[PDB]
Amino acid sequence: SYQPTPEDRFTFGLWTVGWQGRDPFGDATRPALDPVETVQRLAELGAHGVTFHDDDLIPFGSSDTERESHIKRFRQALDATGMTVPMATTNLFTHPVFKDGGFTANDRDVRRYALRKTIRNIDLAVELGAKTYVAWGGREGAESGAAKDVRVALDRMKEAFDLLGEYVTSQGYDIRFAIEPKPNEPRGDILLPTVGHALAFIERLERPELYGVNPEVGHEQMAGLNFPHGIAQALWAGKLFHIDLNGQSGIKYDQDLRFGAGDLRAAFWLVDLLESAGYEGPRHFDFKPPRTEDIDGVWASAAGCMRNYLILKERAAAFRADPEVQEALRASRLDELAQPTAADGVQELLADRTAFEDFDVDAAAARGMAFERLDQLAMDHLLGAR
Amino acid sequence: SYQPTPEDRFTFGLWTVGWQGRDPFGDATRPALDPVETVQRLAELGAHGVTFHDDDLIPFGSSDTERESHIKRFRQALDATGMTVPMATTNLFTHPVFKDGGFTANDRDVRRYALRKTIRNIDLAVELGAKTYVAWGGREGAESGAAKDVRVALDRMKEAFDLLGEYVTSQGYDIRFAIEPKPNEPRGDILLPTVGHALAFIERLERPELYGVNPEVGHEQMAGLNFPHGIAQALWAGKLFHIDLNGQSGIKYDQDLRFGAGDLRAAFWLVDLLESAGYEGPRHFDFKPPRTEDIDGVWASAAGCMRNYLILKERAAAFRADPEVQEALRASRLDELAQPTAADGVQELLADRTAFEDFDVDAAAARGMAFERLDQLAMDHLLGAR
Amino acid sequence: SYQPTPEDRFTFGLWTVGWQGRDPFGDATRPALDPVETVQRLAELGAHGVTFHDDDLIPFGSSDTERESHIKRFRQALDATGMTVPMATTNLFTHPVFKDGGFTANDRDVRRYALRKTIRNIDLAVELGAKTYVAWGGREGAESGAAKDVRVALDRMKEAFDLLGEYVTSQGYDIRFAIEPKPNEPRGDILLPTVGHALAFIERLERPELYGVNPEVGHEQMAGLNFPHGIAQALWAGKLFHIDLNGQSGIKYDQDLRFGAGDLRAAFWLVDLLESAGYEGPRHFDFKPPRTEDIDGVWASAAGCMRNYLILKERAAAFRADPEVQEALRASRLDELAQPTAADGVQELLADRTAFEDFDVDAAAARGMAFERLDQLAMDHLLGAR
Amino acid sequence: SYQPTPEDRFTFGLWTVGWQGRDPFGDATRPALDPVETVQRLAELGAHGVTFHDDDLIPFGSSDTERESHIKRFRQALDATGMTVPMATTNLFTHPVFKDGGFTANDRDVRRYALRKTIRNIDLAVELGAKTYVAWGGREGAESGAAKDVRVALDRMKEAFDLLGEYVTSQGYDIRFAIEPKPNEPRGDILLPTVGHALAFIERLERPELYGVNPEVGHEQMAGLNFPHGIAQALWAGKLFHIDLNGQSGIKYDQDLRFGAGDLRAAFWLVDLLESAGYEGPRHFDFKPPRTEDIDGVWASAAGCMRNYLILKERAAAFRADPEVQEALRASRLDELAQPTAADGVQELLADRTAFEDFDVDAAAARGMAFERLDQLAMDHLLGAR
Ligand SMILES: OC[C@H]1O[C@H](O)[C@H](O)[C@@H](O)[C@@H]1O
Ligand SMILES: OC[C@H]1O[C@H](O)[C@H](O)[C@@H](O)[C@@H]1O
Ligand SMILES: OC[C@H]1O[C@H](O)[C@H](O)[C@@H](O)[C@@H]1O
Ligand SMILES: OC[C@H]1O[C@H](O)[C@H](O)[C@@H](O)[C@@H]1O
Ligand SMILES: [Mn+2]
Ligand SMILES: [Mn+2]
Ligand SMILES: [Mn+2]
Ligand SMILES: [Mn+2]
Ligand SMILES: [Mn+2]
Ligand SMILES: [Mn+2]
Ligand SMILES: [Mn+2]
Ligand SMILES: [Mn+2]
Ligand code: NA
Ligand code: NA
Ligand code: NA
Ligand code: NA
Ligand code: NA
Ligand code: NA
Ligand code: NA
Ligand code: NA
Repeated sequence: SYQPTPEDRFTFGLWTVGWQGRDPFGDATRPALDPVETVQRLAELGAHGVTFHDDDLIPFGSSDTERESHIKRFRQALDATGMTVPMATTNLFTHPVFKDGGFTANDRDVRRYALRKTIRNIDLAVELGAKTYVAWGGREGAESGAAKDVRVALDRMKEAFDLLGEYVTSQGYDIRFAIEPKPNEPRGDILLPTVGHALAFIERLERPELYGVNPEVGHEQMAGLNFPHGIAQALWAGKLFHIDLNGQSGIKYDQDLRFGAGDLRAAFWLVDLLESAGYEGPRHFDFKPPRTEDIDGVWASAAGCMRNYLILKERAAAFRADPEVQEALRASRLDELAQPTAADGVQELLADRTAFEDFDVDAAAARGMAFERLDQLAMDHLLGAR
Repeated sequence: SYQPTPEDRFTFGLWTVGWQGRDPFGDATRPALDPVETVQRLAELGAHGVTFHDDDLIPFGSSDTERESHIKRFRQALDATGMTVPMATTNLFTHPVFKDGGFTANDRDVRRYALRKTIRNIDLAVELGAKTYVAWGGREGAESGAAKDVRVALDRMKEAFDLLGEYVTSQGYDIRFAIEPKPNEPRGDILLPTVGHALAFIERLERPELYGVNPEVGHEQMAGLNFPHGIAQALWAGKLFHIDLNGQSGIKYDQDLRFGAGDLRAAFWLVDLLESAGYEGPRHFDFKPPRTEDIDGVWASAAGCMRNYLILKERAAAFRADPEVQEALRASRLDELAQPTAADGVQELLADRTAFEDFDVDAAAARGMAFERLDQLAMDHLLGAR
Repeated sequence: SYQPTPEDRFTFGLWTVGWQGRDPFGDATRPALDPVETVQRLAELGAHGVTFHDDDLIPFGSSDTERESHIKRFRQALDATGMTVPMATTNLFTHPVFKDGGFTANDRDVRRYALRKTIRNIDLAVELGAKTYVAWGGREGAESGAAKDVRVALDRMKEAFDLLGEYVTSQGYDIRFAIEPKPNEPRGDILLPTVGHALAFIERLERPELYGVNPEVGHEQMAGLNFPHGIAQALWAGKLFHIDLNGQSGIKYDQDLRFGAGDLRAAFWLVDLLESAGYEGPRHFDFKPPRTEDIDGVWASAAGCMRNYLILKERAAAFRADPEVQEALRASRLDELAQPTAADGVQELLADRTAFEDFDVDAAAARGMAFERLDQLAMDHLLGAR
Repeated sequence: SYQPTPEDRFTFGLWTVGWQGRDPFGDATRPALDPVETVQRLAELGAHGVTFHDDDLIPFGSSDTERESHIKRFRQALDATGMTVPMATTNLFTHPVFKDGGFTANDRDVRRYALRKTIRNIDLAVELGAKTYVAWGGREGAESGAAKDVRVALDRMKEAFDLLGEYVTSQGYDIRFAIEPKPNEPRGDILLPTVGHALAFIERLERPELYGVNPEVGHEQMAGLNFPHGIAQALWAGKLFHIDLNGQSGIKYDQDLRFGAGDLRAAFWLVDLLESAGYEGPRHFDFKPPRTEDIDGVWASAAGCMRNYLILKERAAAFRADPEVQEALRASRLDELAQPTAADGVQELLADRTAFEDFDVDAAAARGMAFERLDQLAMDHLLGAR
């Protein structure tokens, strides 16, 4: 039961299971993992593919010979296992040069370097099959108010993304960009801190159709937001190009717990939404096996991400298929929410005395929404106690 | 010193100083205020104008004769004092009929009522001179996951705002809408929870030019976000149609403290930004005098909102005018942030070896940003210890 | 399955199911409930008892004749159903007189009134059978820094609790006090904001044995704290005299969702802890049926509180009984945590070279904790997918 | 103006200005600092002393010869500058051996090692003059619910602290312990997460008089708590043995901004409280110069910590000395808060009809607290606009 296979589209970053366990107050607890080992182990667990930052695959500062070698061993592992690479990204955050940003660094020469580093890796991503290229502007932001003029920084961010869009267009590449929001950490405040801010920004790019979001469960939860709601807004906009699945225990540092951990009911509602919307993209885990774990715990935690998705998928499907739930949804007027409010138009609404002058507000007010009964059916289904 | 006059554009909602002090665990501590008294007292304190919900000005359920009477006394007070009404809004949250929303109520008849209630008050707002009409969807959202299908709710929200835009267009009215985000309270999660989400949503309306945001200091801070940053993004988008100024002590219930209270340095950076951007709109306070206060404390707290703005304006101006600060800004490369990254374009960037192959990442990395010295000049200016 | 009976010790405040739905932005959505109706309906659902504030049972300002009448009808309902009253409390928060506090009001005459109001209700509580008397100092605190000298306020709080302890001692009453922490709301910050602060304060009372805590799930979660951990510390101290069970969706206003809602895995770990510790007190729900609900939804939500406890109890028991979990606990050294570190004492520890000079830190470091496998067994048990 | 000198008691950890800038997503941005250089630079800035973890002063794993060398160079620098060492602590968090804790590690051999490591450094601390020995249990806690039995962990924590108290007592050392709370990070939840929880725990130690708290501004703010209030409770308990001063911008990762940054008004109220209470201990900064900074920015940020304390001290003194503020305090009944509520005792209170039967609740309720006027005087003083 609940055994993943490649059909389930589960993917993992090299940096997830490969995290050595260094944290702000601690040294590594595990050795570096060879990307080849990660591809093989994830394939054996039932994954569909892996993702990478440039610098996870090729050590920063590698010579061209070393680069080619690292790429060849990785491609051979992919080819041997049938593992795919649906997404890639750039590391614009680890090296000290990026201490004030990549695309929005105050130093212009750093901004140009950030773009060149990104473009090099776009070319590699395309060759390996990535259809989405993620940008996580983790260093874009500030600890203090005058350090960053945010309007001007947004000009530089737009310029950078427009330059990347011109590049991909000129090369004829079939790849799209996905902006991954995060509200803070490692900057005191990060630019484009939520799904909303990223969606809004995209609409001022030159070629908005080339850009979407890569929301992460834990990141929206670091702002105390409802992740399923934000995903719904991204889906409504047509912009859910990729997703990062994990867990987070509230408003704190970015934990990157395995999926299912943290806010379990939000994980349930997320899976319910992805499945009923027909999301077709990768089910990507951006998680960290806690540094308490040895390598065997790394693979257990990775397996748990997939298992939890599959359990939740089963429970959500059972919830929506239950005739008692379909009745409760009617009792709560979820069907009526889908009716247009005023397809008859403004003049007909204005002339309709049943909408105002003769509307019995007290009788309407007295009608309960029946949401608690509906939610307890949902609880029962999640818990297998339906 | 720091004496407000109407030239300063300070405005207040009737419901601010008029708050009787009822909270989730407490009865009223002050009597209801007559709108006429509020207009006169605010005028004497140096305010420029007032704002209202329909139901603050005219008691809900008033007959047409009573309505006209309430409106006439208010207009006479405005006319006598020279107080203006730059903004108005609808109460789509107090009456029990709105328990599941106005525009996104699951019951269709409630959605239609919400629109009619809004349209009636738009007509009044225009007559009184409001150029901005605020929508705060405080009841739009959910406590539980299946209660609200958010994609469908967003369809209903869009339909409602598009209907209002068709109405104002057909009447030829010179008024614009401003959506006021809030992340939660009184719903467990509110739709369009931040400035970003509201900006994003606007871009999918039929007539996006008619809609902007009315961000509130405390509301973005209820998500732990940086209010000056969010205002910067709204300004960058051309969408800061109005603002609500107040204070908030962290991630908790909506406090609506007087402006300056709560996060004082964020208040400083906000004023710095509004003044350097040339924001021309009302400086509107959406605050609650704490229920500890009697009527004399109400007016003290209102006066304090204005005084704090004026003090912060002076300090921010002194900061930006100080030659030592202008040097520190250069030292921190704020000037260089404004240079285009690659106006030379993609081919020139790709051919520029100084951007990649020959870029000395370590020398760049070693250069300090000097942000702490800059921020301590800012601190010194705020504290008057420059 | 999961049918509550009085043996399960479930109790509810009159103010829970009796909440009329007034919130900071909304009028009542339900009529007032007669306490007699609440006793009868809860008894039919399988509850064991009810709790009350003075002013829930007897309207504030009732004459002595009216008081006696309200008490008699309630006692007759209790007597008819076999419902108990294990806890009572005072309302020191609704009336405007308490706007700056009860026991720590700056006005001395208010502090004295608060004590008299409390003592009157202690006498009633004892007659009705309450063994715990809760104090929730919801108005004790401040919105601003100089309004409340906290050291002096703590002196007044101690004086009040010591006076109450002298009263109960002199009357020979068998009742204990339980302080209910909350971090904020309705005050900007509330004194004794967490379980820890309340436990600490108790140790400086004259008769500390008479005082414990009444922690509430949602209140500790309003500080982002781990409720099971705080309960563990209260149990460790011998101070878990009562508990309030509910749900909360993060760091925000006090939601008082039904138990099980909000942080579901924290609800699981809480039940696991209460059951393995042998907590014998009431399983009391301090919740609000959302104001979306009519009366039928009130009773559904109340029933859901009890059902969720019972489901979680079953899952937690199954988890701890599973041989695979008992093995995983050993693999993770939970057994070894219970061994004394150094029962051999300080001189033997200092002379033990295996504790320092000859301790192989790297071999110890390399041993994984196996916590992820353990936690995934816990997840599987919660979800019924063991 | 605002020039620190040793008389001001300012101290800094070696790890503060010595932070190399590694964060969870970034490599070091600055070179390691020699402790000798730190002592000399801080002395030149006007500091009084420095603090250390064992492993900041002596590299982990140093041979006895290397240890003695590191200690000698440091003592020579101290001796040359007149810099003191008022506090020391153990690093029980960086090495991978401590991945599940020191004193509460599930592995018993790790717990014993943690104690030996601590005892070795106590002996050094005493020699160097430390009068306070801090314990920060940053690894004590869990990411998952079954990983740590908190009651049993508290038994192990108590055992460890009792063993340390027996050791210091047997050696005759004049040193006290201070527990530094933090709610989370690097563990998902940390044991003893707040000042309150630590104060409570101390009262169950064998020799409670030997233990107090070392609260940190940012740590209490990571739980959204009021730091001045928590300090007031620690002072009220007689347990403020040391303090860590810094800044924090809300509920997020531990930022360790320079003091004054983050919540500026809380910094003001903190200084007001420390000065009026007569706190005599070190004014210790536990801060991180942001990794954006080079070495010159390190010393600017360190200097800014001290400058901000001194500015705030001046403003707080001016506030309390202002006759207008002393009148406002009376208007707000801060004087009356200091009067005993019922020194006349319980029988006299019960017989006093002015406390209940004849108390005019409405007249009392109608009296405003005048807190807003008081707080605006405080604002004016902070801003130098009095
Ligand atoms: O962009 C891919 C990844 O970059 C970094 O690893 C971020 O920490 C992570 O959240 C993001 O998903
Ligand atoms: O929309 C105007 C106002 O409506 C309500 O009063 C909200 O509480 C407030 O935040 C909003 O600004
Ligand atoms: O003290 C009993 C109750 O008083 C109030 O109703 C509080 O809101 C609640 O949290 C508390 O449990
Ligand atoms: O215990 C002294 C220090 O140990 C670590 O450096 C912690 O991060 C810090 O908060 C604490 O004060
Ligand atoms: Mn993350
Ligand atoms: Mn991610
Ligand atoms: Mn507000
Ligand atoms: Mn507002
Ligand atoms: Mn509550
Ligand atoms: Mn409660
Ligand atoms: Mn810290
Ligand atoms: Mn610290
Ligand atoms: Na590689
Ligand atoms: Na573009
Ligand atoms: Na009126
Ligand atoms: Na439109
Ligand atoms: Na009654
Ligand atoms: Na006592
Ligand atoms: Na050294
Ligand atoms: Na002891």
